[PDB]
Amino acid sequence: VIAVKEITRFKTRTEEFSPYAWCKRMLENDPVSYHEGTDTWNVFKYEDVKRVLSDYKHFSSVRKSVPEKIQITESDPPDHRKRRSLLAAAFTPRSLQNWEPRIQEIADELIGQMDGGTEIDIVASLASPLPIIVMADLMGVPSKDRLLFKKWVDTLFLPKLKQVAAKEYYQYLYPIVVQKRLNPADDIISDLLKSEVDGEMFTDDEVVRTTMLILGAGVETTSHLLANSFYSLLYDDKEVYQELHENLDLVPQAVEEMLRFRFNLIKLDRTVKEDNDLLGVELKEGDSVVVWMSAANMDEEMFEDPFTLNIHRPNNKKHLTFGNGPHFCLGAPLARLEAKIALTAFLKKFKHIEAVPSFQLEENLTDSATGQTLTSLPLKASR
Ligand code: HEM
Repeated sequence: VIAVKEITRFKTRTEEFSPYAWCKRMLENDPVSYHEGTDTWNVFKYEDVKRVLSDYKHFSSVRKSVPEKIQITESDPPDHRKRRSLLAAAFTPRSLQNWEPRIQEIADELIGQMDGGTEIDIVASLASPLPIIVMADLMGVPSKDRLLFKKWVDTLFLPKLKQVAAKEYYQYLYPIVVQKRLNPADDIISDLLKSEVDGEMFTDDEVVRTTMLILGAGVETTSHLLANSFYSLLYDDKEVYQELHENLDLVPQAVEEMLRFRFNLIKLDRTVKEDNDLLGVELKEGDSVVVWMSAANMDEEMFEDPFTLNIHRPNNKKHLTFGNGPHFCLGAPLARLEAKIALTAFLKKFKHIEAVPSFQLEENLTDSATGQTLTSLPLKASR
């Protein structure tokens, strides 16, 4: 995969975490931008990004070791639609409905273990554990084996140790999969075993591997959102916290704004499949495209005062952090839900938060698939 850093040439981790300067420059000076080093055409404007992602005919997701029945992301029509549906049966609204109380409890539990005398590391205490545990419980891992699950997860999805983890994971999970085919429950594994689209169904092996792709998709990213939300409430605009506390009805909207403004730096790759000029330039088959959804989320043509955090900007929900078109994130309702709940619960308990002057950002960022991610975020909370 094309690495962010090669295109960006950022001196600091902090700048990759808060790239507002660069995004403005690219949006205004070089919106459709060839990068020789990576031989990559780089797309920044909302309208263009939106249209590249929607126009799969011309911008294919087929890449330039995984049973293609479960290769959803790296597939075009007509295959993609069927591969998506087999999974989507495990993420119905009903299931989100059902999952809320379970997710509620997991959150309460974790907020419980935070007091507010000592400094809290939100990352270790909430950002990382919540989605992992939620997946664990939502899939069908029993409560006691959670720590073992985290262990395989951290190893596999937080950047030979993995070889081991995979196998333990696989042989831990395969039995359970086999068990649940026989004795269904209300969970993802069970949902996925009953999934049938145009006759096709999942093999047990495919269900197991599907759970790995799910975790692959939805732990790093949700966790990044969470850590980042908190970073924002500490550093970006300190009034927001107090605003949210007094009116919890606003937390969803604030989540969209963290998705818009604070999920840096996310991109996607496509490959040109049929020659075209949709970006006002002729691209040819095999040309690689990279769309910078973080930048598009800061395009003034779409969002007013885009370089300011504003949770009341009425169109924040139109951000492209979850992509756009056929591949639009299947787990967005879940990620949104987890964050709503995680944030509400914490707001409901603590009244104020505060930064810690020792803590330096540079020292607590590492490379992730979505540009710099927080290793720890220490704060102090009251109540
Ligand atoms: C903040 C959290 C998340 C973000 C920012 C995020 C972002 C994205 C993005 C940008 C894509 C599009 C990839 C592409 O167009 O090639 C995507 C696809 C996907 N996401 Fe997520 N995602 C998140 C959470 C989740 C979760 C929690 C799950 C599952 C539990 C999930 C499952 C998927 C799947 C299955 C796809 C493939 C969709 C397809 O190709 O049909 N995501 N996500």
